[PDB]
Amino acid sequence: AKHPVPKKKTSKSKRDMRRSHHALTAPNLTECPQCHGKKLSHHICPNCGYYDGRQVLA
Amino acid sequence: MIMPQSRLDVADNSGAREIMCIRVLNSGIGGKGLTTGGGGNKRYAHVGDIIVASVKDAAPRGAVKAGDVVKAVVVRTSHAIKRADGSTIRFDRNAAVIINNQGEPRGTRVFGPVARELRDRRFMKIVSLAPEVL
Amino acid sequence: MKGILGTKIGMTQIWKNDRAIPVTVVLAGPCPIVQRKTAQTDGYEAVQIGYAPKAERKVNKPMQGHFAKAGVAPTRILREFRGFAPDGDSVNVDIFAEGEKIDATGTSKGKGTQGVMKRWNFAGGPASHGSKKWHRRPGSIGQRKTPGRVYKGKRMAGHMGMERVTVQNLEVVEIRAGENLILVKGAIPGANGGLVVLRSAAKAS
Amino acid sequence: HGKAGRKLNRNSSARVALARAQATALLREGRIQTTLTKAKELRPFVEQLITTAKGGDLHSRRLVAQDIHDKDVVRKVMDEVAPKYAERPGGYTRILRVGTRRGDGVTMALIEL
Amino acid sequence: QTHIKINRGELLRGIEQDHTRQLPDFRPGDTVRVDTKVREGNRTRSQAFEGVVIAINGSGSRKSFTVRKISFGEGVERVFPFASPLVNQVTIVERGKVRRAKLYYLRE
RNA sequence: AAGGAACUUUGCAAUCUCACCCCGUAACUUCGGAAGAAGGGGUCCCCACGCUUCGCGUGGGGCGCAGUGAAUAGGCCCAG
RNA sequence: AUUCCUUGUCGGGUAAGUUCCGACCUGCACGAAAGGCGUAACGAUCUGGGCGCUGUCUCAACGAGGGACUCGGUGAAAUU
RNA sequence: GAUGUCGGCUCGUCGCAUCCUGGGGCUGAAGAAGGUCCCAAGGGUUGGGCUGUUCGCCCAUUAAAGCGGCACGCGAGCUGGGUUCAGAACGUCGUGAGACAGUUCGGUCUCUAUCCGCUACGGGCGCAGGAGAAUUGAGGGGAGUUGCUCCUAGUACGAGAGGACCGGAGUGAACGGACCGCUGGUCUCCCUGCUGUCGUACCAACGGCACAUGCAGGGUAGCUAUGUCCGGAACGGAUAACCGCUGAAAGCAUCUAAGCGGGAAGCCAGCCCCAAGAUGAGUUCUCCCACUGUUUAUCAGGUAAGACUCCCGGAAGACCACCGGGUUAAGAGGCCAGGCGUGCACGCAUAGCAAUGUGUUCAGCGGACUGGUGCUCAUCAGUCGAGGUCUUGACCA
Ligand SMILES: [Mg+2]
Ligand SMILES: [Mg+2]
Ligand SMILES: [Mg+2]
Ligand SMILES: [Mg+2]
Ligand SMILES: [Mg+2]
Ligand SMILES: [Mg+2]
Ligand SMILES: [Mg+2]
Ligand SMILES: [Mg+2]
Ligand SMILES: [Mg+2]
Ligand SMILES: [Mg+2]
Repeated sequence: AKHPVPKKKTSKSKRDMRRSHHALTAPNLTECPQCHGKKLSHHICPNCGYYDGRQVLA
Repeated sequence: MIMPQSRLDVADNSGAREIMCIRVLNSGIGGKGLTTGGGGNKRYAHVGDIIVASVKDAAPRGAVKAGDVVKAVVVRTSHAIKRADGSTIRFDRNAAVIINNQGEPRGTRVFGPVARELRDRRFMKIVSLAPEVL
Repeated sequence: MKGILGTKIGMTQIWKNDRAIPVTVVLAGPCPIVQRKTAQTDGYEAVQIGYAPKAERKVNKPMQGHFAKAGVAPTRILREFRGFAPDGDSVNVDIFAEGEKIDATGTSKGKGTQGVMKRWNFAGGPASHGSKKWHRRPGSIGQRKTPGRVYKGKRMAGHMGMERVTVQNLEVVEIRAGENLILVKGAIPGANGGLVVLRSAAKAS
Repeated sequence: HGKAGRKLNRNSSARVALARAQATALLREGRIQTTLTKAKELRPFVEQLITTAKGGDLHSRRLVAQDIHDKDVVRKVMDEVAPKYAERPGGYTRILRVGTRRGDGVTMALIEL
Repeated sequence: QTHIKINRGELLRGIEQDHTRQLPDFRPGDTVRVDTKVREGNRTRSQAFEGVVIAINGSGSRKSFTVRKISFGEGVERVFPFASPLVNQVTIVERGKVRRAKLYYLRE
């Protein structure tokens, strides 16, 4: 049938013992020099569409 | 390289046209006759190595015959021998020379060039019937 | 004892008399002496030597200082050698000498995660007369209820390579001082451009 | 190891189809948006292509005809865009990354002439 | 690993031209390598393999050439290091007309 | 690469053969067959010449490692 | 394919054969329509052998694609 | 309410009542070759033919070609030949349905590892300031095989035939590590050649599809073996068997009770590798420094030295990690030069009825290789990160 299978239910604790590594790091947002919303380092500022000049369209 | 089940051509009028390998001895020509094995393994016969063999084809009329079990010395491997200058040799087919417990060609002469390797191997007489020693 | 640092540059052909010879070209670049250690200072006897040069605009304020304590010039690579000495700096000139046997050590090329056929040789199996274990896969890990577990060390797939390797008694063919170049017979481990440490033979006949 | 030097995700005939395909777009629109990576793979291929176009003679043209199956496009690269890059050491095409995407969460990008 | 500034490329040349030799041109078509077989006892022989070149693999110290031939009934291929000290001198014998750097097909 | 059934319960599996012309083809047989037995050759292009035309034959020329030039596409035999 | 003692004995073939072929016969417990013995041709039939080729093997190796890995979307199971 | 069975394949590891190597006593041990008993498990212990075999017989070798154990080691590892399903057959037993000491051909062996165990790789915290880098080695692993030939020496020995110890030299086998210069293998679009078809109007030139490279030929880097290079050691310490000096108890004899020495492939050390989570958390060199916050926000908050984040990459890699660069820039790409591979391009010209040949052309094309070069992008900028307990003692003016 299902050859391997687990021998006992896992501790609500043990469950967690592992999950001690699923915490998302959050973006390191930076502030634009030009529209000042927060941009994502090394990409075009979503809001004003800049990267020294205006690349993407507004 | 040569190994058991590996049919060679006979480069001598020994009478045996084609021989299948049976075992790769660790070619012992030296001292009195042929010295004895240098290990019970060694898997490949290289020009100048001695093998044991079972004659699978002899011509009608000749010392050696079909089904005979003989000793031969590998003179032409289609593998590649590599000399100290750094050159390389390789013949279209593998051929040996049926011989005796003194390492002397059972035949009255060799056929086809033979590995100069046989010379350092001290297999002098063989060399001596060799039409060439590339 | 005696020893030096260098970079593996490549292999090539060279004849000596009439014997073609594969050689590996090491650049035992010159080596600064940045720190002497005595049992009376560091518990033991050794020497700190250096190697690839490094731009000062890339040197930690701390490292700078260490390096200053012996006006040398940020190297980027340091390594100690035991029972060694000399004054000034370490160069192969008068160190190694054509003929000597040496132990070029370096870091093996890195083969990532490798199965057992390729890392311990194993043999896997049948590739035709029935399977799912075709070629690689180790067979059985052990035995039964007894030693109901596997042994501390059974050979299995791991990260192969990326190791420290030493190779012994390699002939020092040609030495071209003042190019801190040195051809060594045979091959040394580690990819071209890697660090390599040539030393007197650790154990020579 | 795997110490080679290229990129796929599809087969042999495909990576080709792509490069050529995007190659065309970019050359036809001076800037297309695509997956960050699909860009990077494209960058050089299109650049090499321009350096070919950058020779004028029928030859250099017909070489380009092998990666541009759209006459109009080829003519552009050949007589309009190649001639212009005349004075620069080849090396023009920049990538600009944008936001991450919703559908797949894949970070999209800009590749412009 | 050690990131010294260096042209690994040349360091090698400089330790390779001291072991590199030029020879006649040839490309295929017959050749005759008159090489010395110094290995018989102390006596220094002199052999002359000759015939169809079938490949010019490599460069520098490593450059070499392969020549096929049929000696006394059985085909033979020799391989020579342009700087193999075992070679006195090579010579064209008669330029051939083929159309591909190899010839392997000639083994038949 | 070299070797070539050494695998192994067993050449299982996977190669090889693989179309169409032509030459050729055994024991044994209820004469039908065994037979596509086995084996060997050919096979593209151009030109001239004749043929029953699609096509084909003869001769000469040509190109490549190779011409059912890529897909479809028998491995054969001995004995029980 | 009916043999136990049994790999019977001799011969064949193989370098070497508990199998296969042929004889012998001492048929544990063959035998004439529960058919006897033989037989060309037929067999995805079962057995032994040979030629050919081969990654079956000596030994593996490189390459490819699909998974396996990683991020975003959805998100089971047997077991306990 | 299930501990899967014979054999094999794979992977091992252990005992010794040791098969071979190593040390020895005795020999009916001349030498050479043996027998035998004791010490000794470091390492090693071939490939085939027949059989489902284990066994065993045989071919050909070998230093040897050991015996057992581990659920007759190992099927959540594979096979599935053997045997304890259903089909069929023969012999035999049964009047039968059926049966068997038997023999014969056939016959589905279940993707998804929780826990322990194992191999690899990270995260956290700790190691009493915060950091950069260099180490000691507590301890632990790997390795630990052997032939043949030469010299000594044709000596010792032996009537002779034959023919050494010891010591010293070479050179193989198998095994393992590293490596890619070589010889080769691959190189899935680097170059070329070829067919059919569809397309780019047509001709000419090209593209697609004929695998998931249409096929063929070749092939850099890389990776790789049947290719290279190196290794198993020396010396040493303590020992086994064994052998000995001095030597009483037995005014003698005695390797022994005092004492002492020699002595094995084995033990420990030495060789290569790991190693301070050796929480008993070690050592060294260098750097940053002692800030701020009213018994209302009691501690965190700026920050230093330093590092991360991110981007561009890598001979590093599943992920992480590790290394390099990130404009004070040569990091990667491109671009230029060169290298190497393919093997002569498109076009035009000329020759030919044509097919094609020849010339311009050692052309043309161009992954991964060597350098160069500021053309592209490594913008901007955010986050984190010390002010160092106490006790005794020693030193300072
Ligand atoms: Mg295998
Ligand atoms: Mg080659
Ligand atoms: Mg019969
Ligand atoms: Mg003894
Ligand atoms: Mg089990
Ligand atoms: Mg190569
Ligand atoms: Mg190909
Ligand atoms: Mg002692
Ligand atoms: Mg990555
Ligand atoms: Mg950095």
